[PDB]
Amino acid sequence: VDFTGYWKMLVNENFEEYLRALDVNVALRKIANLLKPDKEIVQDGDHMIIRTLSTFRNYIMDFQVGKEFEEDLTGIDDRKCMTTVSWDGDKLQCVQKGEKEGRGWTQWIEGDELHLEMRVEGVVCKQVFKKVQHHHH
Ligand SMILES: COCC1CCN(Cc2nc(C(c3ccccc3)c3ccccc3)no2)CC1
Repeated sequence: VDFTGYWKMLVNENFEEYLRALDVNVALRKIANLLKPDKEIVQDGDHMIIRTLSTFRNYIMDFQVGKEFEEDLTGIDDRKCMTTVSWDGDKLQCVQKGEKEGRGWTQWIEGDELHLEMRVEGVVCKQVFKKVQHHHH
């Protein structure tokens, strides 16, 4: 599997409850739920860069698959986690060890769709991105 490309959000399902479960305050939940970030991904051997890009902010994950790293979620839910991203067959599985139980995500591809399930405390948010070709800085 190769996740490299540029991807545009098509749906974002149950995002509000996900953020509610991270204890994000009601006003930021409103701001956050309006954002439709693109995903720019470069898979370079086991080195993955995943840029979640929006006007409100860019969130950059830059990691080595299988190697735990310290993830600074300040500005999201104001936490830090020790995160590990691992291959689970054709799926990318992330566990974010920290204050919240069961926090992570799973990413996979179906045709020209990038699929992203985000999880915390038994709450699930599902996003789907379509692969696009128009790139502007
Ligand atoms: C492979 O992608 C992994 C994903 C898993 C989820 N995190 C955290 C997350 N931030 C957000 C949004 C967000 C949530 C809360 C506060 C501010 C922003 C967001 C939107 C646009 C750019 C950056 C962030 N929504 O979710 C981002 C990377």
